[PDB]
Amino acid sequence: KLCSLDNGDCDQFCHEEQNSVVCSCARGYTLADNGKACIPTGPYPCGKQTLERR
Amino acid sequence: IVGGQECKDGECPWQALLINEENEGFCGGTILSEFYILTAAHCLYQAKRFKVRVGDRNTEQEEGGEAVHEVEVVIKHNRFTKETYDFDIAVLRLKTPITFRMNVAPACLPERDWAESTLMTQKTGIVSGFGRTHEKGEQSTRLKMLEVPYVDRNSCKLSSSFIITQNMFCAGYDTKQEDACQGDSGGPHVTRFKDTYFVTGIVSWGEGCARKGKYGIYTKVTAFLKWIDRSMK
Ligand SMILES: C[N+](C)(C)CCCN1C(=O)[C@@H]2[C@H](C1=O)[C@H](c1coc(-c3ccc(Cl)s3)n1)N1CCC[C@@H]21
Ligand code: NA
Ligand code: NA
Repeated sequence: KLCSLDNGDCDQFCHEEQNSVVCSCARGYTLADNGKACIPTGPYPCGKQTLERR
Repeated sequence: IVGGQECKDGECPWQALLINEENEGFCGGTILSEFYILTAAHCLYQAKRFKVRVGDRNTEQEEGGEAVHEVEVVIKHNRFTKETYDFDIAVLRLKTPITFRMNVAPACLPERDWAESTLMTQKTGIVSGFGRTHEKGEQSTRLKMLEVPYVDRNSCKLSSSFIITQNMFCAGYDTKQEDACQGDSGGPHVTRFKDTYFVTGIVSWGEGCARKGKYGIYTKVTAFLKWIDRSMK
């Protein structure tokens, strides 16, 4: 499985291993249990537009 | 910004404005964290002293959410050269931390190899700022943004009267009248990936603005991701 097809299903960073892909996330996010999604740890995570007025 | 559009509320929250000995904006920056701003080293010579404003969208209105921060430390790249603008990058540490809020949030720093394979290979990035709205014009009082195509390096070099080093990349249009411009200098070039915006460039230089056969020239942030990390400790 490959990072060149749908970014390995990763929300953010994808890197290839011998047979598999490994996903990871920027600081301020935690990789979800499914190994693909990046979950923000706070209300103003990096790289997100501030569209929900808190 | 020549062409493009006004940034909508909340849509450019990583934009910073460097303000000179007048509270006049003269360059941009990008918010990286509560304490650090990314900018162009060449901006550091354009005002003897300056401060950083965040949260501003309209420089003629006191909205209420804007804040000004003093600079504690300037970390200029030690290979910056005014002659070519090679290594056109600096990080500023602020004396007091930014409080993230509406219109105030950091842009993400990507991992390098993935940035090269996945961000720099996108069709476009986004540039923003308060710079001139045409080459011989005046600065915008409103924050603007612009989608700019990535331009391949060979085309970039052929178009330019000056050296394009591997610490630079072209973006924009051959003849369409849209570009960054003076005063956007130092501000963000970001690339979107699944609704997350990653820092990919710093507005660096151009031969005029929006000229036919010329592109905007940006500092290639992928070359400096390790340097940025070190500069931020
Ligand atoms: C060959 N090299 C020395 C790098 C050219 C530098 C040219 N240049 C300046 O001297 C600076 C800066 C610039 O790009 C700035 C300028 C003009 O156009 C722009 C930009 C156009 C498109 C961009 Cl991306 S940045 N910056 N000039 C107007 C005010 C200060 C002076
Ligand atoms: Na304002
Ligand atoms: Na052009």
